[PDB]
Amino acid sequence: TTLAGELVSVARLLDREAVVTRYLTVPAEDATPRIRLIERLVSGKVGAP
Amino acid sequence: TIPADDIQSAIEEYVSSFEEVGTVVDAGDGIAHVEGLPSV
Repeated sequence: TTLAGELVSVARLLDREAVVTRYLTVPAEDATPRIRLIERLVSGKVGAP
Repeated sequence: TIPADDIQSAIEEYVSSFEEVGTVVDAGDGIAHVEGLPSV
């Protein structure tokens, strides 16, 4: 239930501003910069799973 | 919700965090489109 809550929160986030999703939906077989953005955008606010 | 204005911090973090190779997307009539190659 906390997973679902946090996921819909992330969904509302990625919906409210499309400019971040643009840098988040670029195609590249190694997205470790996008993974970094993940590790440095919500890591201090969300759970582990 | 959304913590404010750290979003641009993470955006530039992504930009700066990234031998460059692009990939063809479209090709027709002697004109191609290439995704990637941020430093051309």
